[PDB]
Amino acid sequence: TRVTLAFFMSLVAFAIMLGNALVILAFVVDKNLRHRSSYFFLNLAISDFFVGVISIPLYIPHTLFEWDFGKEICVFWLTTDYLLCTASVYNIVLISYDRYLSVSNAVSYRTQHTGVLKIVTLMVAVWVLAFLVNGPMILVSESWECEPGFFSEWYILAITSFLEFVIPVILVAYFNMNIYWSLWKVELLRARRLAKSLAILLGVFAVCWAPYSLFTIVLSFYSSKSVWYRIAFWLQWFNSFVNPLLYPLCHKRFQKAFLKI
Amino acid sequence: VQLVESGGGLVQPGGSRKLSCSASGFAFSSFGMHWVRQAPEKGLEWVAYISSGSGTIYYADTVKGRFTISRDDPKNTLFLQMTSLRSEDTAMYYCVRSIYYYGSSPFDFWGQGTTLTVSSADIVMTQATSSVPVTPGESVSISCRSSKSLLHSNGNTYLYWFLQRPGQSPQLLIYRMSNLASGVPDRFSGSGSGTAFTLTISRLEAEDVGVYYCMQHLEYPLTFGAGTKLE
Amino acid sequence: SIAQARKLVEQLKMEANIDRIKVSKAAADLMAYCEAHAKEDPLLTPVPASENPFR
Amino acid sequence: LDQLRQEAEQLKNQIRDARKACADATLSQITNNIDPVGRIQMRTRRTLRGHLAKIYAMHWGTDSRLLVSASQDGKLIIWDSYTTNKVHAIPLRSSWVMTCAYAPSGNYVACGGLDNICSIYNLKTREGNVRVSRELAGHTGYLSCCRFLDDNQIVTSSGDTTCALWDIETGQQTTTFTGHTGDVMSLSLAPDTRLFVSGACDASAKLWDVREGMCRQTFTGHESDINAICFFPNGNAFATGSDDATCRLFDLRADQELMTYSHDNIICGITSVSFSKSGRLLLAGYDDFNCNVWDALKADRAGVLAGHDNRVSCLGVTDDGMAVATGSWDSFLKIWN
Amino acid sequence: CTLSAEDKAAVERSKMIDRNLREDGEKAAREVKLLLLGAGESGKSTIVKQMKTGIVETHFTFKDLHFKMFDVGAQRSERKKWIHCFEGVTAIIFCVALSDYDLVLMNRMHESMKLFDSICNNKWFTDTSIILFLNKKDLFEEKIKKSPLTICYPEYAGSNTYEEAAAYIQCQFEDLNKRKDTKEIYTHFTCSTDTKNVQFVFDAVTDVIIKNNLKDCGL
Ligand SMILES: N/C(=N/Cc1ccc(Cl)cc1)SCCCc1c[nH]cn1
Repeated sequence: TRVTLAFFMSLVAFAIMLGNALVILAFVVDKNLRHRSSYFFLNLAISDFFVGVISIPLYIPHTLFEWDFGKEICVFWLTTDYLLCTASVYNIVLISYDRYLSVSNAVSYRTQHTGVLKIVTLMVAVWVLAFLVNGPMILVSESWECEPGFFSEWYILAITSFLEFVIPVILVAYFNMNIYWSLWKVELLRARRLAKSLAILLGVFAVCWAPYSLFTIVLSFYSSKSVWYRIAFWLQWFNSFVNPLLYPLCHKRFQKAFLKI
Repeated sequence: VQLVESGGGLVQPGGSRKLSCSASGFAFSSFGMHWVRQAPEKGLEWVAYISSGSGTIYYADTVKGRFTISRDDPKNTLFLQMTSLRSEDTAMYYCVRSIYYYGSSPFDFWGQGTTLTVSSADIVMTQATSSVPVTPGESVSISCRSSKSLLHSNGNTYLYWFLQRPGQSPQLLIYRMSNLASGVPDRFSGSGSGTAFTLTISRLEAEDVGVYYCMQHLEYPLTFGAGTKLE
Repeated sequence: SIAQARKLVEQLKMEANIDRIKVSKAAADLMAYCEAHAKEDPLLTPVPASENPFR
Repeated sequence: LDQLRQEAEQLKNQIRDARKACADATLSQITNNIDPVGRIQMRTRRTLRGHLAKIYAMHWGTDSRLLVSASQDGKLIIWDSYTTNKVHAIPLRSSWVMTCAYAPSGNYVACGGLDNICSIYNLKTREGNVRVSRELAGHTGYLSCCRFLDDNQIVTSSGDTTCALWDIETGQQTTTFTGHTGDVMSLSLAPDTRLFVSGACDASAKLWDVREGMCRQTFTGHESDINAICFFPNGNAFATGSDDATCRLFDLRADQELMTYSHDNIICGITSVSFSKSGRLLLAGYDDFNCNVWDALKADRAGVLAGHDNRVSCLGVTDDGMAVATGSWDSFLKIWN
Repeated sequence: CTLSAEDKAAVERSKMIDRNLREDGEKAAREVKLLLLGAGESGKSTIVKQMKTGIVETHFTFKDLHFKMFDVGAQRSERKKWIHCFEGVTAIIFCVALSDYDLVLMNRMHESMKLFDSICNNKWFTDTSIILFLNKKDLFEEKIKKSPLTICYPEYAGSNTYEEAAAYIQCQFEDLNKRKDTKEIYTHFTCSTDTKNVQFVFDAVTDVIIKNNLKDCGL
């Protein structure tokens, strides 16, 4: 019985790694893709590449075959998977902010020159924040199954869930609504297509990111685990399969680059 | 085309100096620059090389850590900053020009030089003779020898023939071992085979008297010959 | 228009008096030139790779 | 007017009958005694990058190592085709260029376009840079192409329906060639440098004598306007390409058409043509984004050169016959051997 | 490596040339290019003047944007050999005259409409929007008191008033678009008093920029 499940799990990991390797190859082959948006798409692809290589394989036998691994692997695995998941979300927020400045103020966005250093600064800031929101609060766990120890107090789960899930949803919704209002003022077809696409993006993000945070914070309040917990835990990782399909693949420069190969 | 230097004079043991060169009349920021040295009674010795865009710097073996080379494009000026002097550094210094791309002619214009007086895997080039007496109307040949093959896999051969008349700066006669320079009369030529080369002059005239030199440019450092005298 | 007609007519007169020969003669000459120098055309007979400047 | 037009018709009848009189044999009946060349395959050996907009012309040097190209950036670039280095980059005062040329001694270059002026640049100065020696003005329509004869004589063709021979040092014309009705598209000098040919938008070509100015012969036959032209290696024939997807081979002495190159699968026009030494291969660009190779003697064969992603707008062959270069509307030059 | 020293100097030279080419290519893509078109006696001399042989190019700046506008009226050749090189331009300005609704060359207005139809549906300009200017409205307002529009529009059955005539004419220009899903058409009644013309052109260009950005991101 375990065989087929591990088979499917490995299949998903392979699909993820291929899906992001394609984007990295497309960026590195071509030289005309030195825009800000392409930098940010590269950052997102890099961050979501490693999840399909590291986190899932080590997790396979941890719950299918054998815990002969101890803490020296547990701490590594928890820190890596929390870092990667958080970096992916902040990359999404950054892409949305860039797309907003595209249409809020177009004249000032056409005539700015910076092209190397500030962009690298922004990416490094993304990674620094993505570490600093988890690392210090996960390493200092002392009472810690291979799970973080601060589950023993649910209000630390409340602060961590709030700061990492509530704010990004608000920001994405606000930026997308401002895009719609900027455009709207066969016109009806254009308006409906724009509304549909923005709704799709925001809906997919919120659906993939809400249920595990909510279920964890409500369960740890009093009930200090059924199949529902496992389906929510796996739903967090399913985002990284979808992220390359929406943002890189809807742009047109990247589409031409892909067609050249 | 004009290169004018300054900075020479008398220096006590120790001490330091800064020699400067000023260009006027050409696109200074496209030419690599060299400093070259001549002893009071001896041959010439390469000193320093600075590239275009200030990317590359090369020094001689007996100056590293003592001499520093610098350029400035907005005012077209060259500097050599030199410290910790000794009695073996009394000589004259010349500043020379070069430009590299497919078909160009390095070492074409030489400055006027200035005087400074204080109170190995290299390749060897040997000027076989020392002095030759001749009479106008005849033809002459001079030769010098090398210690290694100068021909390269791409077909080039980096030997240069220079002339120096009495009381003047040198000028380029033959560059890259067979090709004729710009403004030189059509009665000089040169050839040679591996490690042994021969220049030839036909119908010697007046003011064609002085010291001839042969240099190699295969790899750094750059080595000059002993110096031939024709009279 | 009379001048234009005169120019056209005189040009036609000059072009009509032009010496002509058999077309097969031109075909034979093209034959000869194409076959006499074909031993020196590097795009028909591939040159050995050692002496190729473009590998 | 009536009598003059009638006599013109009579003269045209005389010309047509003279042309049809000696047409005894054709190429296809006597070329069946030669083996076909076979499949021809060529590979990209080098690739030259650096232009940003479309590329409109190029020209080989006579040492078969140096190259010049022109694009609508407002840039003229000189390439070393052995190591893909750049020797010179020259900026322009008007970016709507359509032609360039490379002096046979190797000292000068030329350019022009939609501004009615031909500019001539000096490459070997004592100050290290490249400067504009001469500006030739006097046409009223755009320029199509220009070709040096030597250091002091140049030839230009315009959209005025006129060609002109210029003396560079003086700056004034010496002889003007008129007689076309539509725009002149291209010209090609003779190897012995005494005549040339010119094709126009009226679907006709004419042969010009340089030192007197009288048109000697005229040729018709295409269904639409003409786009490219060149000489056979011996200077005794020429080939034309047009906008109706056909190529044609004419001979001067026979004074009529010799042969046609067309296929059913092609519907686009021809943008440039060129020959090879033995005259056994004819290279032609197209709008299908790729180039074809035809066997001149048989006209029933082809090789294909693909790898561009837009219209192939220029191509050329060296003097020693050991390479081919193409440039297209997507900013990349490619070298094949 | 298997190179001499002179060849390494050559390589340095090539890299410097590449750096300069890239800098200039970045610099020359931040400016708005406009192509100017009209008919004979279209009144576009005022359009050229009020906006701050061969081709004639002019430059100006407004609100931190750099405009280059190309006037090509002096070329006297067929446009098929010449028009493809303006393919990448950002917008086309088109000038017409209202006062000439009854003159004869057959009619001025009819040939102006044929020209507009010719360049509004061409395959090189399937994605470029068009700005339209209506000139010399004052003489038109003075002339309508004498001759009705039926002299040129026999099927027109409205008032002989200025507003109805102007709206009518604007409608039979804006009707000619066959690509309403891809490109829009802007119109303006040329005021020859102040600097409203530049403001109109600036707003139209800003809209073109915004919609191009949104189109590119697949949104
Ligand atoms: N940035 C992250 N936030 C989600 C989150 C935030 C707060 C709480 Cl209390 C729980 C979950 S990563 C936490 C691990 C999610 C994961 C990795 N593998 C499978 N599921």
